[PDB]
Amino acid sequence: KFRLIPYKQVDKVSALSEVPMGVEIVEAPAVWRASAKGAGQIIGVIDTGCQVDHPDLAERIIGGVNLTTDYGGDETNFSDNNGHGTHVAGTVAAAETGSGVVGVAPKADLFIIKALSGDGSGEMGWIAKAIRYAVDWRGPKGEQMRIITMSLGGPTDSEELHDAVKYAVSNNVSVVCAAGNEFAYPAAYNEVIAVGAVDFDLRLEIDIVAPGVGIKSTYLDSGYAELSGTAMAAPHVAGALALIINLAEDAFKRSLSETEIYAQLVRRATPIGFTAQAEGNGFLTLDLVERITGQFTE
Amino acid sequence: KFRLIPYKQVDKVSALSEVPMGVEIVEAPAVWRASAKGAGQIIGVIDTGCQVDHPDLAERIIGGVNLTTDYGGDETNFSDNNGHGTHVAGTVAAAETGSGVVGVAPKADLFIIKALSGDGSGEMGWIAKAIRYAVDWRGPKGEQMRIITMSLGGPTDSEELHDAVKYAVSNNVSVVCAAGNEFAYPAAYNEVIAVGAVDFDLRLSEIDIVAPGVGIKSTYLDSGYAELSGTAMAAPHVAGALALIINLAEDAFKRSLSETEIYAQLVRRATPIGFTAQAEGNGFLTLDLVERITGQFTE
Ligand code: NA
Repeated sequence: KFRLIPYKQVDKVSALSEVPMGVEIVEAPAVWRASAKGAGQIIGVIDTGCQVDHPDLAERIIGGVNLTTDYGGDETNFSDNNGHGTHVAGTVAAAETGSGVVGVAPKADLFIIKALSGDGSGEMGWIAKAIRYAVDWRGPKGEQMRIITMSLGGPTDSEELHDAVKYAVSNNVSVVCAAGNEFAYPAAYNEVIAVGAVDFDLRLEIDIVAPGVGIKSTYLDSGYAELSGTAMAAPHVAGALALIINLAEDAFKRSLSETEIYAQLVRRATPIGFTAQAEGNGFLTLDLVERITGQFTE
Repeated sequence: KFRLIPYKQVDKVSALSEVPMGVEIVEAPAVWRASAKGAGQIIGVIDTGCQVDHPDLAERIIGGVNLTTDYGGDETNFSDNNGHGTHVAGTVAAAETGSGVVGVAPKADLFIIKALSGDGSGEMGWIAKAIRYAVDWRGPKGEQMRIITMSLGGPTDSEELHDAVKYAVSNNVSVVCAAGNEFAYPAAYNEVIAVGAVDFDLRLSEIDIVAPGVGIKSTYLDSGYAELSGTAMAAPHVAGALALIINLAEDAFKRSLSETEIYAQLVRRATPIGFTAQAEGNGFLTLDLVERITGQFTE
């Protein structure tokens, strides 16, 4: 079956007051004015649920679903039973309460999808439904999700998963996945944005790399944990794309295809100097575009 | 009709011997080693023909087709009765013969598609076919085009032409296209790569990228050269660059790359100049930008 990619649980803390370095190393501040801290965008978080009422999240969350047999499965109850969904949702979109933590898109909303049970597992139908479900949800304003993220890997290349992948990518949904540690799909899907990881010193088939070592975020019981692993990189990109859609679309005065946004993600990627099989397009440096604008060698 | 995006003739010559500033201002040569100068990539030129026996091009051409009524039309006579097509061919892949002129990818091969007549006009039909021929054409060794370049337009939104554009892209073929100076289609199709123009001063006079379009010299009728200015002269620099991009990037990635990822591989080698997103899309083609940004983190 399909699982949560494995990771070290470096620390559980009760109360933090910082911008997790992951966030600011990727240069999310620099770009928050232009992207409205991501306001307007809805990241669909496909994981283990969430602490709906967690103090950093609750106001960034607009609904969700539960495709897992857990608790019921009562469709209307996706409140986390693991702490991943939480940690992840927090990296993508923790708000500026003047407290705790704040993620890459402290303004993008979240739609919580729980296709993963408390042990971490999921059946593949649950995850293919997770993605399809991402695509089709429209809120009260008919508002829509354009970004989807998972930190899961399956060995079983099924058609059904792929039909959904292409279905999501076919309608302007960016689908973001952490690149496995066996743990291959959906990440080995060429249409998916596959994220691998580096630490803060920028040491380590993928598209980009983002931070994954010693990253703090939300955890269960209004808690906080610090996680090291390959699954922690992806959520930084999901967040990032939220700020990329706002800032791109504003610039081109026009809506953009996800192929055009994939473009836009990868140009906010600086290479580190490992070859491209090792680092894809590079490290996510959000502000790259401004730094290089006026620049030519004579 | 669909037609050549109008443009200026400046000079005709018989003798030139230079690397055109377009070629190196775009930084082809600084990425030739890594790219093998496009070796093994084929660009299909959908235009007015080409002069297959031209000294700078002969060795770059592999085949072509004529889908026009000119010359019979004997499908096997994709020669050029305008001059524009020979010019385009030139900027894409003119060869290094140590004289005359040299293109952006001097080791890419060129498959020539006449879909335009002497006066630069062709029929809405001829281009939709041109695009499917370029997609479906395989070689003696089953080799193919990953690149299509046209620098024509037409006022009509037909599903036939939009289907062909869709068909290329979904089969990993990059549609490169001069955007407009009435000439709205293909360039206005979201899935195409629209190329505006800037001059050598990186000035200008719905786009993805921009390249040089002012006073660009290239091959031209009768084994000669000519200097042309206009939006349509930008495009071939992009078409020839993607040859180099596919090569270097697939080789640094160790993996085949789809057109989508090839498109991104192109945008990320565009330097904004300071103009608006609408005036310059992602910016001017600077092929070497990645190596230049490679180590560069802030603090
Ligand atoms: Na907060």
